[PDB]
Amino acid sequence: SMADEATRRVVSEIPVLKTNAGPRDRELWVQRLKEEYQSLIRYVENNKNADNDWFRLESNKEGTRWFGKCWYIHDLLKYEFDIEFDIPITYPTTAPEIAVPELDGKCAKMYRGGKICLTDHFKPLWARNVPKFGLAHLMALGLGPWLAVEIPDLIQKGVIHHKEKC
Repeated sequence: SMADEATRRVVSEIPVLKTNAGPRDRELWVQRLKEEYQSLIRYVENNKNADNDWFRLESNKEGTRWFGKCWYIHDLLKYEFDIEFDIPITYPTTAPEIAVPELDGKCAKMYRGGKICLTDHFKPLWARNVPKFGLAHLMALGLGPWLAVEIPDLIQKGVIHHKEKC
């Protein structure tokens, strides 16, 4: 399987998650969040060592609302986009929907409101791996490759401009 090897190559040094818990699940949700944070922070460390430190995320106290920034490099210029998502009640079987609100109405591969539209292969890939994938994997396998198509396209179309700073 090309798909299986491509997935492994992208995710193999990201800690796997274990607990089947969503936002309503009390002590099991607290445990799932420990898994989510341990997976995220290892992913960030790996990204720094790879000269690809491309996002920051924080959550509310309950871990049910996430927000932060991603960076994308094109022709050596660095573009920053605010990102956000809610954790669905049926997480982690259901994947969260990442939003890039500043691009609402600017990208065809996006829903009304700024939720990114991934290809059809992402949902069954998430489904086949439940509950091993978490937010680190959603970033690596969902947002990362989405940016790598859509941000070059929107820069070429003159939809995205780089602000002259510093």
